[PDB]
Amino acid sequence: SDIQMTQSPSSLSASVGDRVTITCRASQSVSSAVAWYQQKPGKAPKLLIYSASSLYSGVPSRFSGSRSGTDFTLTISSLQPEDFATYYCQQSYSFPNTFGQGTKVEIKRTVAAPSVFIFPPSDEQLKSGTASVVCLLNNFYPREAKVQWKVDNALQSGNSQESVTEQDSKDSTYSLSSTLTLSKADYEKHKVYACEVTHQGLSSPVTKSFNRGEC
Amino acid sequence: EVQLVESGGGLVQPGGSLRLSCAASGFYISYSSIHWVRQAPGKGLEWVASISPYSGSTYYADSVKGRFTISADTSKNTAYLQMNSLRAEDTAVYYCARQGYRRRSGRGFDYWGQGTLVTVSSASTKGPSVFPLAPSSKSTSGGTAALGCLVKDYFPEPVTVSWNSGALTSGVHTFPAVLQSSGLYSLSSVVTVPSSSLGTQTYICNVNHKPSNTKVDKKVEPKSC
RNA sequence: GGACAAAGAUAAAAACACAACGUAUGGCGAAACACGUCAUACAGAUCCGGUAGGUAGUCCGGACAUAAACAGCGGGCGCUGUUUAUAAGUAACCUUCCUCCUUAGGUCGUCCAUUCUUUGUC
Ligand SMILES: COc1ccc2c(c[n+](C)c3c4cc5c(cc4ccc23)OCO5)c1OC
Ligand SMILES: [K+]
Ligand SMILES: [Mg+2]
Ligand SMILES: [Os+3]
Ligand SMILES: [Os+3]
Repeated sequence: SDIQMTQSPSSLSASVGDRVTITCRASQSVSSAVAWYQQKPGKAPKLLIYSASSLYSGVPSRFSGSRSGTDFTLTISSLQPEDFATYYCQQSYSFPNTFGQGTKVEIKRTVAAPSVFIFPPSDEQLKSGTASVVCLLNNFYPREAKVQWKVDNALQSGNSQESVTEQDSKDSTYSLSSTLTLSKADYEKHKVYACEVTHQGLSSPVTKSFNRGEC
Repeated sequence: EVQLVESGGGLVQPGGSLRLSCAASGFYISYSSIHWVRQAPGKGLEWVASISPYSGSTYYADSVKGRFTISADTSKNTAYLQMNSLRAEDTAVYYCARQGYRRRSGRGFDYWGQGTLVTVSSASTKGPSVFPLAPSSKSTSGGTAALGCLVKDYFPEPVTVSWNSGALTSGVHTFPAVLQSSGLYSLSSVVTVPSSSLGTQTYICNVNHKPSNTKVDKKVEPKSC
């Protein structure tokens, strides 16, 4: 039976100077053969801790690792701006080696309401034979948000793809784009299209809609 | 001083073979264990394979057993991963990592490569179509408006998007590409501008897809009435 | 004084040699496994009987224990049964008797048996 490493939390929000703890639980004994790594976007992971307590050469002393039974924790005594990344734990006690699902440490910020825009299909695209309608949720925090598509007040499922930006360097905010793909004919057979958004900063679920073939 | 450079990645059809290389510098691979770890786009690390020192012992993960082979060539100081019968789930960035010295680093991986991308897909190279996400005609008179470009049906990654030939960089969000069911990529780039400027100021998005030799400049303008 | 005899107490007592190749755990070697090396442990010197007077870690027989192979049953694993092994070696040497396995086979031997006491009869 392969060893499982269960890492919590998957995502954590904190501020500079915070004391942060990330845990990994092993399905079986892995003795002390556990390591912690840091990965920043677009870059290779870097070793932080080996043998589950030892600080790897050149890593700052604000990182520590502890073992309690089969539970291992990585602790940052005081967060610094360079310390916001994804962190991974790995067991190397028995092959096959297993890695934790990861924990992303992100900047904590004031709740910001999303600004919602709706873009109707372009005429060039309708000449191509497909229709895409894009909802934009702009400059909101936190990342958790829900986008729902209504066609003539009919909820659509399985036709929507979402994309989220990383946290902004200045706003410490997120942005999300939702694209709904319909055929030109299916688009031509309905009139009202609405993007309903729910967010923590929204005191009510905002809806931004347009009516087909209208200014 | 110590370095690992992966190479040999690229685009391969499903059921096809690829052979990755991990060239080492600043150390001899014979005195270390060498590991391959992959990361699918938008997902976590996955251990793939390991080769031990002085025996050649090879250990693999279930996802790759029988279809992947890890080898080492000490005279060229290079590790190798041979992939056969590749499938879509194998698309990932592949790192090779050195396991550290047991006295110094336990079993942690102390040096990694930059990675190399492996894309398993039957898609052919295609330049994007670029459509105007025109600003809302109902935009507020003195409020912020949003306008954008949709870059659609292009393979493979990446594309680059600038606005007004890079003069307009503030308030622009270029979203990560999402692979759609077609196997072609799609993304959108949007910018928020003051609504007073929509008739006075012209907004162009410049989309580049080097793999297909595609340069397009699309002007986004409010539509009639 | 002595002789023959039985019954006691006491003492003695077998040559030569006795093997970690290997396995396990741990440390180290640029070292998760393999490999090399080192450390430690592991080789039925168990129990009972017999060997014709006595003396057995090694003889002979049985029991137990441990290991391996094989057969069978049940739902790689477990249980049951049987067989074999547990040094080399009672080999080799010295040595008696017997047999046409005689250029052999079996078989007697190889060590100790001291000191003192009681009784019966001459
Ligand atoms: C009644 O008790 C007996 C009976 C016979 C023996 C004995 C002891 N040992 C040493 C031997 C013995 C020793 C040997 C040999 C032959 C031997 C033949 C017999 C015995 O040749 C090699 O060495 C013993 O003492 C317990
Ligand atoms: K439907
Ligand atoms: Mg014997
Ligand atoms: Os398993
Ligand atoms: Os419909």
